[PDB]
Amino acid sequence: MTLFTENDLLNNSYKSIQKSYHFSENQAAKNILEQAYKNYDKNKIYDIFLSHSFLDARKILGLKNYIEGLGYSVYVDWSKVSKETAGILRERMQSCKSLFFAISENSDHSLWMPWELGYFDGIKQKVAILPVLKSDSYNYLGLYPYVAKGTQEEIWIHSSQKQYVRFRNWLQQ
Amino acid sequence: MTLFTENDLLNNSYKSENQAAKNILEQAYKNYDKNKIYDIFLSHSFLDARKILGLKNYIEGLGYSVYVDWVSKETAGILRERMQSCKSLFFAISEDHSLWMPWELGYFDGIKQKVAILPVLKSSYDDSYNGQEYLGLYPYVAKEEIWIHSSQKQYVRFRNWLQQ
Repeated sequence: MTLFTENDLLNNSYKSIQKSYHFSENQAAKNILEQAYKNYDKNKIYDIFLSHSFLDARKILGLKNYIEGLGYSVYVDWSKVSKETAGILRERMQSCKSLFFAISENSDHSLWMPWELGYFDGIKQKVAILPVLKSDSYNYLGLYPYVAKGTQEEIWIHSSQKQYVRFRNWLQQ
Repeated sequence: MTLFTENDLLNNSYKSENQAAKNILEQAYKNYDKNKIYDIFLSHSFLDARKILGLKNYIEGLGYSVYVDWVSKETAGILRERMQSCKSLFFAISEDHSLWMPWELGYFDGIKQKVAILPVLKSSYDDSYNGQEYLGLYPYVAKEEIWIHSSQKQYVRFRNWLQQ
């Protein structure tokens, strides 16, 4: 098994956005993710609430595309700490079965990160950290298990490199 | 109605050296009742052991149970375990913030949905607290009865707040 690459996510972005210019490629992916925010369905039951540290909007998109092409629902968390946006996060985290917080080597933490990781642990108890390496063992980012990749690929939840289980079986526990 | 002043805590501490307050709070931690439903989980940042025990005695003096807090997977299991025994979480902070504070507020928000902030100012003459970032995310505590404030003019008794 292996972990996600910044190469993997950026190439997956070009499955839905153009490969012209960094400025345009950026502006494009932000429109898809804003659209997904406006298209959140209160009556849907999403598999993964996808939260992230600061990442390229292209890389967020390519991560959303990668997980959906694997057969899972993804709501992408899309700026300060308000009573108002705390309410939106509650309603939309309750709409999800699990939470992945993605981190890159350039950004391990975020302003909202520990509150969401704490809140979703309280309501659904299924929280996993998503490591995004630049190039199966990853050691608050050590408080929860981590996500890895496995004729078709699958998502694996790791208490360690030794202890893995299918995401489908990890939700059922 | 006023906010808790640091002198108020140091006063109620005299009833019971910070190393002396540590041993009392350590005994209070060591003597944790599994079958008891505490009223308040007291979480605290930037308050010495003396000012903590003073806050504990003041709350218990008004008649409310208090279990006082005291980075690893093992400890987060104790936090979850002890937090589940309380009805509400009071977070006490003095006039930088702890790395654990947003997590605890959020977790207790998920399991019991009753989180309040307890500012410890050096002097308070009003029932008003405008806190920023996470300290403005939940209602705050003011003080005899403990009152919970969604806003300055929006106040409700602590016993009402629990049943509500």
